[PDB]
Amino acid sequence: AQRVTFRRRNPYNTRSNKIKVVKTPGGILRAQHVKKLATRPKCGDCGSALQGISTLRPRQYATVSKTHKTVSRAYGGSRCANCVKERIIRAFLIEEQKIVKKVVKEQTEAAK
Amino acid sequence: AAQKSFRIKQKMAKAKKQNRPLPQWIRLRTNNTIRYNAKRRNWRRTKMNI
Amino acid sequence: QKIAKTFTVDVSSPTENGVFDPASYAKYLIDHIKVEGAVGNLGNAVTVTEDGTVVTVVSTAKFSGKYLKYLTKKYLKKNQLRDWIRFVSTKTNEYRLAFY
Amino acid sequence: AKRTKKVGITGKYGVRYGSSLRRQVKKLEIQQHARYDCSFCGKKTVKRGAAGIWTCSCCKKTVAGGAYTVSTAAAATVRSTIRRLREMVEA
Amino acid sequence: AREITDIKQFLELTRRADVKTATVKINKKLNKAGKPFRQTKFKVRGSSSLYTLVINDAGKAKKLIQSLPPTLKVNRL
RNA sequence: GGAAUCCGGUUAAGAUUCCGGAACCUGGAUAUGGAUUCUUCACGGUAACGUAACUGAAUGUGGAGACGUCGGCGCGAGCCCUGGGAGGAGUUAUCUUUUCUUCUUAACAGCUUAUCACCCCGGAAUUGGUUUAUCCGGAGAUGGGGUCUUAUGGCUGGAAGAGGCCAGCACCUUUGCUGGCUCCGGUGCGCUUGUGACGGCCCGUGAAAAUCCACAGGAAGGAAUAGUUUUCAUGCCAGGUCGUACUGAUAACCGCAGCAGGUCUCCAAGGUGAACAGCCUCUAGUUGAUAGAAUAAUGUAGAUAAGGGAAGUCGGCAAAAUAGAUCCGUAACUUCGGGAUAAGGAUUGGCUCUAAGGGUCGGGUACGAUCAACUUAGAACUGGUACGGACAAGGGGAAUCUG
Repeated sequence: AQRVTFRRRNPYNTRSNKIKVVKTPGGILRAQHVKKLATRPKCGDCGSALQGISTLRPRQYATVSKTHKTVSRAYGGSRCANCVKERIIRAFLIEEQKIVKKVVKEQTEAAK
Repeated sequence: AAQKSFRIKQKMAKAKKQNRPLPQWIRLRTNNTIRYNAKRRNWRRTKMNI
Repeated sequence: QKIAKTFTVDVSSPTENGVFDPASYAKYLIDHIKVEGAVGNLGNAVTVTEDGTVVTVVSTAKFSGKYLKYLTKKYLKKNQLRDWIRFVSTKTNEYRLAFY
Repeated sequence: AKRTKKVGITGKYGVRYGSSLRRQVKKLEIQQHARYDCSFCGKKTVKRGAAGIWTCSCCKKTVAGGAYTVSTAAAATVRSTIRRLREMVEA
Repeated sequence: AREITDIKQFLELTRRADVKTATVKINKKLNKAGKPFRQTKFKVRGSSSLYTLVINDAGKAKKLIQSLPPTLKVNRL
């Protein structure tokens, strides 16, 4: 039943002014200000959160090493291993169809 | 106010020093007609209007 | 699970000053300790001995140091020995009676 | 059980608004809150999100359409007009 | 604010030329059911972090304070 | 919107600002170690992906910043409630293993930890899984095995040396000194709050930018008698300016004032009770408002009245009556949704019992031990027929005009 105060001069319950009540080693309650939560990075194609990437507030991605923000693949922390997978299927089959589309016109110019 | 600019804190700093009576040696001077501080301010009698 | 507890009382200091006797105090614990909520059901599971100057309960039933202090503060209120005799723990489960 | 006789979804409006006005709302609020068949994956997952926007749950394709139904009666015959007019070009 | 678990990695820490000081903190604890035992904490203060080595075997504690460098300003308790 | 700080102590008045300890960020130089390299710019995993690192300019793409409201559910934090134990204080005519209280752990860091999501094996109708809420599965379910996000929690470091509660000695003193103990649980439609997966709603779909990162690209620089790397570890330096006291209102603001007015917000204990209602208490804070003596009339505020019951009055104005919950019973009319708490009745305390509603554990390929809830129904007894015993708390109906 130990009531608590804000610690900064913003007295309003805004998004930037969240409070978690914690017990100190002095045996009293004191509020501590909690930052706003990090979202996960999302895939550039499907929009789903892509795994293996740490979820930090955006300037905290400059303090962590490369292996927290990537996976080991082409399009690592940008696309999501299933949009990458369909990208290789789609790149292969259309460019193979373009090889068909070249020579299928080379019979029409040979027989007109 | 309780979180101010320096241009507001400068004007209270001056008006704090003007919150005093006459120096009492003034009244002993030759041909001195100043009897009392006629520009004395108090915080609950006249607001500064900044 | 079965393990015995020992709660020792130091009644030395008032018996060398005449206000107090330990024999009736040792008697008072016997006919007032409640084992399963009933006085008189002690039956060797809780024993009260009296070394002349050191009262000692050896307990296997539920018997706390809070209850030894409560039964002692109840005893000194009956015999008007409060405002002279306090009940003080000097260690864990080793207690002491203060004069003055 | 059968909870209301004829008001259906529009029983949320209660006794207000005039019965013929709550009948025209009931014609369209059934249509805009119903699930429609996806053209692409063949599943019944297409729900409206906003007026004229119809998103499918799985395969996630969002198709533009009518404000309360997916395909309006006007735009269906349009699609078959332009279907007819295009095959007069390739023929 | 960081525990060191390798005792030989703790010994290379003391000669890292910023560690001017250390301390040896003794805590009276019990060995998980009964009797008390002596745990000791070897805290060296680096230039940006404090490293802690907890030693439960009080014999192995004795062979470690002699293994400290003679220049370290060891603060017992 | 946003780089990054916490605990403990200190003042006559300051503190996330001082002091002690312990961190993090930004900018900057930089040295050593680790890593890479004779296959020059790392390897492992089928894969999701892993990690102490593991070059990458122009330009391009993408993500974060970056987002509504309501409802119920799950989880966490703090608080409340409670058990044993270790201290202290109160009560003690009689009773009470009793009443109250201390039992605490910050930022930061290492390991571990999850709903969702994804991967591999397999290939499902006798359809299966599954939510409080019915959605998912050959576009690959159930199942077996895994990968990740680290909100969150656990352990360890920070850290017991601090803070707390006690005891024993000291003394015109600055004021001391020395001991202990600071422990293990339990519960939940609890309260506040954060959060997650969802669901409802919209002709309403609920900001922007700074800033940060990644990817693509491969310009370019690159070792073998020796280089490459500073998104890995440790090391070194600095971080300016301005505000920081106090009130925040029945006395610090605005109302000519020390004016019953007005003035944005955070925290939020116990009981009764559905309740952040009323009524009473704990912590904290006040005990301020010209007083003394009498108790005329008339006031103002609060009440009560025999018999009658609106006869008063422009008019039931004012007051009274009703009222919570449970069970029964509900009309005309209706736009079929309502009307409707219609109207109208009955019950209600205390005590002692009965019955029903649950959790977890061991069955080779029928049950039993145990633990923990307040909800509902019924029975006996009992009393100056009382029981929503204070508080709180609908008067109702038949119509007309009108929107």
